[PDB]
Amino acid sequence: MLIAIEGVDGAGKRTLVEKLSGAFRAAGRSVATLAFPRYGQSVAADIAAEALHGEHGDLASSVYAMATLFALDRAGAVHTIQGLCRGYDVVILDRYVASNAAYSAARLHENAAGKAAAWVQRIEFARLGLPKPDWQVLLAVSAELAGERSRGRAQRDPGRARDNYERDAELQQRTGAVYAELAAQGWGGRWLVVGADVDPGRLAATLA
Amino acid sequence: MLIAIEGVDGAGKRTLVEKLSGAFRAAGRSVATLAFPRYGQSVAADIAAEALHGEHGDLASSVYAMATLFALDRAGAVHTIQGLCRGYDVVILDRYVASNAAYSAARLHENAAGKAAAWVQRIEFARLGLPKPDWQVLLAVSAELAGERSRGRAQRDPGRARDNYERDAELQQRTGAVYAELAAQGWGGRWLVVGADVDPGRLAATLA
Ligand SMILES: Cc1cn([C@H]2C[C@H](O)[C@@H](COP(=O)(O)O)O2)c(=O)[nH]c1=O
Ligand SMILES: Cc1cn([C@H]2C[C@H](O)[C@@H](COP(=O)(O)O)O2)c(=O)[nH]c1=O
Ligand SMILES: [Mg+2]
Ligand SMILES: [Mg+2]
Repeated sequence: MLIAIEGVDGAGKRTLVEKLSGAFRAAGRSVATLAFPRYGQSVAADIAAEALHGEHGDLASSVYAMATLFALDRAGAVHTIQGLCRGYDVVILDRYVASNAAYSAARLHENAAGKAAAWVQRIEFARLGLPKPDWQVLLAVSAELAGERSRGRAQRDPGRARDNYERDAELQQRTGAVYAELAAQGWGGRWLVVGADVDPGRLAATLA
Repeated sequence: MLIAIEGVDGAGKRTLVEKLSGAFRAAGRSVATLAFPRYGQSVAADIAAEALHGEHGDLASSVYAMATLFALDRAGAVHTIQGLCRGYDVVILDRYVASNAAYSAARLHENAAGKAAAWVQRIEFARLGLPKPDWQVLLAVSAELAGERSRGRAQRDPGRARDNYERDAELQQRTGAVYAELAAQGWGGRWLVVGADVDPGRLAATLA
């Protein structure tokens, strides 16, 4: 079973992955996790991150260039994902293809039924062959609270300063809205919308 | 020995590679060739090409995004290049790293000592580990004649319509000028500047 955890920056995805993995293991299932972007393991992922921190000329100014880099990062992980799915009972991803649809549409002020989301579908699932997730869990949180978490992280960790997307409050708001639409539309597969107070044990039961 | 053939679009590079390969083989040396972008064998190369033909939103509008895609294409060929160099006496490339420096600098109206060329050096040779060529042969041709060849190709081949770069006469002119500077500076290694009437036999002897 392939599960992807989605949501805006600072929504609490990393923590939910930890809790969810614990719940599944407590139920006797083997779990493997992977986070995108694969910082350090992908040139594409690293250049993308660096561009969001002000490097690489005009790269970050292109919405499709950024989307392509994140897609190329995942392209390099296709075999790894397939291998994990046949080796473990559950594979949980901290961000996946939907992140590209949500952020790209939001940067272009488009909705889930727009051009960018359709492009992501065509490129990542059909062309690159990335498997569609069995479940996509949207950790919905107020744009205000998520932004507060991102700012707090930068304050206590010099290695986690905010990037261009995180500094854009309006973009984060629009991204959250597109995510809600993607979930309602069942984009890329079935979705579940949860809040910060979701119970890991029952969520795992729902996904199982 | 690693040799890269450089020059603007329609300069006659593909033909020179054929003639040069023949000369080396006539001298008893084993030869292997590779052309960049690796159309069909690289997602990065294909998306780059498609962007130059009007697809993928705002991707082509970013100079660094295009450069990154061509660099990622080469990154996926590092092992292939190293393998060919230890398996054959001579390895000839139809375009290599210098193409990225020349075209990127030209799109930004910069010279060979500018920011873009320096970025290509840092990213491709140092960071990606691409081997520096023993020789880089600049097939210098009048911008007018090269443009005529590109237009003629599109006229007789529906599968070879010109792309955004080829349709930009001024860009082609500036690229030729940056190439001349790169050669004079010995950027990335030693260069040889030749014309359309260069003798394949003697050129091969010079490179040998
Ligand atoms: C994985 C992924 C992330 N992003 C984003 C959202 C984040 O603001 C930024 C880096 O992700 P991160 O916050 O998970 O480290 O890039 C995309 O736009 N597309 C993608 O496919
Ligand atoms: C290989 C390569 C090509 N290019 C260009 C020059 C050509 O106009 C275009 C496609 O190359 P081609 O003419 O050899 O098919 O992309 C770069 O800008 N950087 C590179 O690294
Ligand atoms: Mg982030
Ligand atoms: Mg061309």
